[PDB]
Amino acid sequence: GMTLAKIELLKQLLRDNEAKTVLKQTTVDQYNIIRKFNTSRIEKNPSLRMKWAMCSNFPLALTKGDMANRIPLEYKGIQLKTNAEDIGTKGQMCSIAAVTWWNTYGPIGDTEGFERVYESFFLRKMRLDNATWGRITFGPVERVRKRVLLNPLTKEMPPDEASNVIMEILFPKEAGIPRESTWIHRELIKEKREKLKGTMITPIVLAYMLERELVARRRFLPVAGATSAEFIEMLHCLQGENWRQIYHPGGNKLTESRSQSMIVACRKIIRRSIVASNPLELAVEIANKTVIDTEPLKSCLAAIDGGDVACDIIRAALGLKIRQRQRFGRLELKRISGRGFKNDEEILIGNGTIQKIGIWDGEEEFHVRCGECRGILKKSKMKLEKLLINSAKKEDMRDLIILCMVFSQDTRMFQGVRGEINFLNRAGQLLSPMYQLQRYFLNRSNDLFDQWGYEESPKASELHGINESMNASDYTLKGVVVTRNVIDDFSSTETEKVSITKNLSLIKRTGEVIMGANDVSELESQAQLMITYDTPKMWEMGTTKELVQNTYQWVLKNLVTLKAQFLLGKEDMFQWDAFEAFESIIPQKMAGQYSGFARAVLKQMRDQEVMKTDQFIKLLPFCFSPPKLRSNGEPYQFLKLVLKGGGENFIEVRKGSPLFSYNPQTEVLTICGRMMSLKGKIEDEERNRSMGNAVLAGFLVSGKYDPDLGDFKTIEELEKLKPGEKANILLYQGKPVKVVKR
Amino acid sequence: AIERNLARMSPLVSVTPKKLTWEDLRPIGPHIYNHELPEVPYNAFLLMSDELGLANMTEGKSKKPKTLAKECLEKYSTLRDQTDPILIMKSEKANENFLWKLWRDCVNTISNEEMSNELQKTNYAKWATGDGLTYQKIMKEVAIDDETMCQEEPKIPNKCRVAAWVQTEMNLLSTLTSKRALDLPEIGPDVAPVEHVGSERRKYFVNEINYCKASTVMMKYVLFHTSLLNESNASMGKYKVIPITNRVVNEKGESFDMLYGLAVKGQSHLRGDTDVVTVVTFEFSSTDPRVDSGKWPKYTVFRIGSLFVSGREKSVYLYCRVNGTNKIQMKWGMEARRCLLQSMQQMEAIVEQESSIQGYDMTKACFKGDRVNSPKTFSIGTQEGKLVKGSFGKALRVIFTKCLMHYVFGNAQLEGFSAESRRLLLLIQALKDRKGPWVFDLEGMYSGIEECISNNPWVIQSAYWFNEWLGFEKEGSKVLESVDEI
Amino acid sequence: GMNINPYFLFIDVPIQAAISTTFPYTGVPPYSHGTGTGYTIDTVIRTHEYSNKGKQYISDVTGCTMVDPTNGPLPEDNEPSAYAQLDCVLEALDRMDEEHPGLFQAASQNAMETLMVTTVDKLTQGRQTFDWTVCRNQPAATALNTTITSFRLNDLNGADKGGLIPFCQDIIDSLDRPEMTFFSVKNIKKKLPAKNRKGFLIKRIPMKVKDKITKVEYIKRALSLNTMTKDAERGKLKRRAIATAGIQIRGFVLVVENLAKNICENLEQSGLPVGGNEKKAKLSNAVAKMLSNCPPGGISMTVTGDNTKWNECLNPRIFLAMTERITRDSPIWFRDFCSIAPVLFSNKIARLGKGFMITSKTKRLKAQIPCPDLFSIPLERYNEETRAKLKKLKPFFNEEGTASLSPGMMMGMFNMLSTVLGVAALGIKNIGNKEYLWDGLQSSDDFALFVNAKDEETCMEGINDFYRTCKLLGINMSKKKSYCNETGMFEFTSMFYRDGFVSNFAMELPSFGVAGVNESADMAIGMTIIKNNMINNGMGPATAQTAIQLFIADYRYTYKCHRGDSKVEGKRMKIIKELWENTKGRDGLLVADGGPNIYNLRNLHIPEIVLKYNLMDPEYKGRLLHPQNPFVGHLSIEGIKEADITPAHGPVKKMDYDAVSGTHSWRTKRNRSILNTDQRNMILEEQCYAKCCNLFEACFNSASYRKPVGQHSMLEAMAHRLRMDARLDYESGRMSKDDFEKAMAHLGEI
RNA sequence: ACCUCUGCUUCUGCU
RNA sequence: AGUAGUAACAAGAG
RNA sequence: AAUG
Ligand SMILES: [Mg+2]
Repeated sequence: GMTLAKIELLKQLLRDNEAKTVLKQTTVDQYNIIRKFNTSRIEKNPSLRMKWAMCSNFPLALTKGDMANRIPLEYKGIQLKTNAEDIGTKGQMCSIAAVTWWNTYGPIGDTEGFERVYESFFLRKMRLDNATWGRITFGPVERVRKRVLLNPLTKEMPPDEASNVIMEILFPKEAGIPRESTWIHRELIKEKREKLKGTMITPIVLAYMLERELVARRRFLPVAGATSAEFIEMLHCLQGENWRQIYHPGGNKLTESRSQSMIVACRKIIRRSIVASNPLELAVEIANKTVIDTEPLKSCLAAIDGGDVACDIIRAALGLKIRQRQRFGRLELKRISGRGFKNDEEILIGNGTIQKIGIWDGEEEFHVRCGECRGILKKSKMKLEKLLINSAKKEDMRDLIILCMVFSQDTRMFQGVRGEINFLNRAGQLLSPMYQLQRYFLNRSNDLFDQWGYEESPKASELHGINESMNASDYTLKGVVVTRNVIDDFSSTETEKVSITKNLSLIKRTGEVIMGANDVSELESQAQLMITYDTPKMWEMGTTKELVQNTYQWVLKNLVTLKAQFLLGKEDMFQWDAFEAFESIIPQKMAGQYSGFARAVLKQMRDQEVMKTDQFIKLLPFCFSPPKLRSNGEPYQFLKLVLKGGGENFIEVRKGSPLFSYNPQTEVLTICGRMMSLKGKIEDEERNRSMGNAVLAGFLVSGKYDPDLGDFKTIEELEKLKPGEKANILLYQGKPVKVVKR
Repeated sequence: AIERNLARMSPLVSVTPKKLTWEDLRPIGPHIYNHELPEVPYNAFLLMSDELGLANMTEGKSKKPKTLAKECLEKYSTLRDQTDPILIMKSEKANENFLWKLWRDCVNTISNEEMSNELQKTNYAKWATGDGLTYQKIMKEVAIDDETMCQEEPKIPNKCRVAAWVQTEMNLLSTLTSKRALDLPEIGPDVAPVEHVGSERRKYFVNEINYCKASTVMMKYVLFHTSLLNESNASMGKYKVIPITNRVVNEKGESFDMLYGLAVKGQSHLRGDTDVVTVVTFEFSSTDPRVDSGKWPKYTVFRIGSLFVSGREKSVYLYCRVNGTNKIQMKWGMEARRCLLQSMQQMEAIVEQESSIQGYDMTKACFKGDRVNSPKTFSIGTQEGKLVKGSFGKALRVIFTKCLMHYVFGNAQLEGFSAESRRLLLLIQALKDRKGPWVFDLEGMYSGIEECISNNPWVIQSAYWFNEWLGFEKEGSKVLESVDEI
Repeated sequence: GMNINPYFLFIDVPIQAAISTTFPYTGVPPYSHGTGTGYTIDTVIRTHEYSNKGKQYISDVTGCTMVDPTNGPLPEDNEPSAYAQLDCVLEALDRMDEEHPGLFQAASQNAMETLMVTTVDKLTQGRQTFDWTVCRNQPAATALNTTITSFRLNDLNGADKGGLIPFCQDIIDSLDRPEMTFFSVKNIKKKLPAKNRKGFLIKRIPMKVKDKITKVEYIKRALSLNTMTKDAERGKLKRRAIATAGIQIRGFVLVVENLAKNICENLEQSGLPVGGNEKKAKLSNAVAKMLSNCPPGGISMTVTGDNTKWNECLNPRIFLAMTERITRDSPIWFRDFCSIAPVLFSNKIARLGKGFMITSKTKRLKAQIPCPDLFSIPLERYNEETRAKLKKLKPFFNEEGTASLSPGMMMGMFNMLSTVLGVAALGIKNIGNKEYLWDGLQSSDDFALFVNAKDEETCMEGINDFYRTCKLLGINMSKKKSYCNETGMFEFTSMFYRDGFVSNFAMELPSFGVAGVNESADMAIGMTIIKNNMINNGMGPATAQTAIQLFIADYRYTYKCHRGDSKVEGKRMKIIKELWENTKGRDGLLVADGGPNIYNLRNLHIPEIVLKYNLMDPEYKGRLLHPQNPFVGHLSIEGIKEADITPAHGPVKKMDYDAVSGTHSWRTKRNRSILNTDQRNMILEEQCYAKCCNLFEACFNSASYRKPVGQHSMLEAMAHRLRMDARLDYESGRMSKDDFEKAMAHLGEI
């Protein structure tokens, strides 16, 4: 037995009177102090100590015992270990050749149960080995710094709950007070006690590996494309800043990640195809050659029962029975009738802050489900009206009631926010506010149930009014009906009414619309699984910076034909099939006015022979959309051209921008940080050609800056001048020019 | 309360911001131009472009460095048996007799049949290493009662002018050779296409570094610092002969063993990290020290024989120098291969920025060219006051040589100089981008730069090259003032 | 006659895209030689020079000469002034509270709730600490343990109750103790007769007695900061001094820095405590926000700024007002707790150092003059610069060899509260209703200022008002290092923004070597470093594979383990070649045993034993993965998990690797320099502790993973655990009826 | 004591 | 000597 | 959408 040995050792330690006073005086907390007492020192330069110490005679220390005695004192002249004991371990000091003597002629130990301890590492190697690689492509990549999970887990738990799990698995007699985590995690504990059955690995290594495979490591990494953990563990070899590698790991991909990647794919396909001509054709064409990491898009659309709005449009375009099943966190809803509309509004929330939350016009009806509880819901804008929930478990009824309160955006839940809720990241990026409210009221809804507003219950023989404990009472919350009948929640899946038009609108068999292409979200997020387009011009399903850089590279490459058939051909150059992917990232309220302005600038350059080739490259891709003018038969005047996403995605008309810069000294164009040498494509005298001729629409250069016209004029002032008028304009910092309109 | 505290403060508390122009950019370091100051000597550890290795063909094996030097000297036995010193140049506080006795001791000890390269502690060895030169530690009362024991004035570095040999080292180390001194080990086989792209790009980026002279010098430094650290920790109270060797491979695969000299180690009981071990280095060369005698006042040069490389008669000189090092410089000499990475990445990133413009891989199309793309060329030199362009590989070799001279001539003067001139580089860049930069106190910037230019050769030649480059940037900016021409 | 110019690359490439060639980080970092007393005395002189126009007095606690620059007179020139006005600081903090309502109360409540559940063993986590009992620098868990074992001899027992608040209560109650007793070590000499010359054999043995100091001596030792030189600091020509505080200010600086961290996390302009890609995302969002807000036609500009004399020109008397302003709506006990660290920092006493060395060059003698005896020598026996410093130190020199340093925050320890003060300077945005608006970014002494105005002259007027405003809070902005250009490129904390943050591979170049933990950890650390630099710092595939080759070459030359089929010599290769001739699975050997390198880009994230487990010999994998190998030893969980790497710019960062505990997870021997000094008893004093702990983890096996909690003794818990083990042994047949009697008789003795 | 220890181990006081 | 650079090492201790 |  190993108990009487410890009692004999405790009787031994009481004779050392210093150890007796240390045992009697030091408390169990202060043990954490006296464990770290030594004569050592944290080395400020450890690489120098390793390089200096490896050249010495005996640089290592041995654990005192029977296993260090098996190493001999010398081996063929080489002195392995010495007799001088160590200060800390009180064992002998050996050379680094003693390690190789142990690996070559030492005793052979029982490594039974080894592949079950380090199973996270062998599963990592298995995901590498059973993987396949694809093409490598060169081109721009916009990486977004996102907080992602580094390694995949067996089960994601909070660190104190995972510590309770590890203490139940490894050291069960010291787990202390039992939590409720033992009953949830009983099969994981039984499995992990089966797997670590008869191993001789020390329990500190087992605890380190169990904490490695249960506790999450979430860090900020630059991510473009896939953010699931099986891709974040290969993010170093997945893509860089200027290349991408198609990769599919081993194992088996999930269903939530598959559905979220399907939603991201359908949103990108719709967001590209809306600005096209004949949008249904390009929607089906791109959707037929999309691969969600192993499998086509149609297989995910026919195998997964989710997908919000864009998935239904791509489903009905490919030909598929649509599934109108929304998922608000854990709230699985399916509509009956009613068509809301999203619009941003500055809600003044209960704790005293302003948030741009989206609210919905209309009146809607839902079949809702949470866990093993079901119900029917009916609402309007910021107004929970009716909720007939079936009877199920009490806390499942609680979760469903809280989720239906949060979903309806009812003002008794908006003003019922009294606590600490952070609607922003630590790095200052937008969190979704409704999911923040949902995660807040899933724990602390006592303010919600206090100030929600009570009423009386209907006292029919089938209905039961609810108190806060979900039992039978009458001081009930406003609008909750508990009938004992059945509801047949998700069995009434019958709508054979696809019938899409050109503009991607699911028109019913009656004749009305239920879905629209001006109904999908605008919040572009990164997919969990890698998503490929097996097509020429995959880059048209790219971000704003990638589309800008690819479009400007394509204009630069084909510059001679564009410029020659612009000087010779009149109105072919604008309506070009390579610029639809550039109008995919211009807002639809501004694109026609941008097109009229840029077309007037280029027409002004070609009519009177002043040509800046940087202005031609800059304002050529904005010309594709059909132009929209003002009411005076005049185009608009802009200082910058603002594109989708971010605040640094603008094209300055006069000076440089982040996305577009031009240097006339070195003749170097800079698109998104990449330098294209324009040396050899510009004309002869283009450094003495006037710059203010290609700045506004109908505004040439009449001469040098003169103070008899007053100060500089802004764009609203120049938009309201008479034709045949002089003005003063600052092009960039240092060049004021006197300018005649028309 | 801030408006009332700012209404009563003096108007003399201001930034006084001045708008920066090109005319405000005077040349840094005028005192390196005046000829009263002596030109800066050679103070590196080993010879770099004046080196000469005694080759000896081997069969792709390893052996003891004593037997390597013994065989390399057995081939050149004329230089080994020369026992008559022909003194050419002598350092001021040196001893030509003791350094020649130490050279004969190194030759007679590296070429016997015993396996031990220890050196006896004779009077010339004790002079060249320095024995009993440390001061005695006495108690503080015995010295407080004294009046002669004053605190010494610490030495400040000298002020030197531009020496013409640093440009010669920069020109010679960037040129290709026919030998490959790198010892790069293997990696795993390739599966992913990124690994194939990396291997194909490495077969371009590594050969250009590998054939140049600076990689041979780098490997000489690395191997000498490794063996010197091992012998400093191993045998502490012993003077040991450490041969300066390198292993080299020609264009046809035949290996050779270059022996560049011998080196004596002092008595290294190095406790602190800044404690010095004395190293007396004897190195072969073929450079006449009286062509450029302002470069070597630290070296004692003998003439020990002649060699026939193909058909011509090159003399062989021996450069003897007392020198020293510590554990920190030896550790950074072992980790001196990283001058590859800082030179490779900076060029490889450029190649990657080409590929995103073109869609395919552009390593061959930047090093050599193809049917569509022209080769890549960089402004890298100056001939008769005009520009000189070069290839991508020459720019890679130039950045590798710069990152090697950062190690070899690197002390606190180079740290302060780089950190204080980076702001001036960014100001010149802000003038080139037409951002219109403003300065608050420009003379403080120059005064903080110029206090680090004392006697480091790389710092003085970097100030010279900065003045030359700034003069080239000023005269090219005149097309920016000619825009809109009104 | 072509001459190569390496600056000419900047003709074709921009400088920000080539900035890695402007960092000489392959050279040696500058180390300080000798003493650091000159830099300490220079810090004291420069601190009292920038505040000499304030209120001078002599303290009626210690006796030292204190200077008060706060609410002193306004400056009249561009010298660095420490005369911070109190109303300006309070107006800045009130505007910061008005911009973020509820922030101060939330930060104070989170800091108070975090203080209420903090233990004393939080004070074992900061590398070196000034020990007042031996007056030296010690590890924190030995300084803390000596403080506790000396507090026990004075009826001060806030360490037994386990919380941090009773321990800090006993800390501030020891300042009222008239005498302090502690354990020190004297030496007793001993005669040994032999056959010898010049007498006998001298054996002076150091032994431990109780040394007692007075009240004011203890108060001066508690307020002391020990001073050293900053070694291996890149980017500077001349060296500087750093400080290290005692254990009796750590518990309060912990809470005040926690409170300032809770404020800094919720401010849009503090570039702290974020780091890595989180800092890059936050600053990119801030710049992209401030760039899409310039007026149409107006001019935005960016000041790349540095702060000169940041540590000498701040004040603990301003930080005291900040901890009184932030904790307005807190209970009074927390307001008394959060107002002790600026009190102990406003009365601090700088210990100078090792003194100066006087040498005789003719006689070749030298001696070390300590800091008490600095003025017990004529000043004509110093050099010019040291005599000039010793003339100016004299009105502040305490006679026991220390100096009074009342103004200035020496070396920091308030890096987030000074960030809060800089952010409060940044949030004012306008003075006098003029037509500009500023904002910016602020790390500890580093700012970047964005100004949107009409034209450039109004921008410079706003920058001038920002300079004059920062003079009122004690922020002296540097003019020899700050410059200002248009918005679109700047620099901040060695990050170079040029239309997006560019990569700077050179600053991470010194971390690419062998880290130096052991053979097992260094390979994992090296491959993790190459992987992280491929993700973060823009290293391509060819440079990553070159880094793998260079790392394996440096690894083999460091640890003396070349390939077995290579013909290198050495004491280790004689057995590596024997391993190469016995092994049939030669591709399953590790690199540390002469195996081949197997890593490439696709498998950098997998450990080496896991990559080669299905290629090993069963005898080799049995001997390498032995459960009871004598090389691993007693394991703690952070030693298995993490290792601390210091960057070239910033404090040390621990990184966590993945490795299998084999025979290559050895540990280096203990540095035996202590066997000749006077601290040999601390060897025995360690091995009296360790035995006790090595029995405790015998009885309580979860003590390595879980921190043991409890106010009872360490003997009571062990005796109860042994009694329950013996009872459940006899109630299962796993003991005898006689050995149970022996066990219970021994426990009846105990 | 041509003996022993040490190579990052800190020097307020025993001096 | 020399390394080096505002102060040290060129062995320290018993 | 998250998980501090
Ligand atoms: Mg800065």
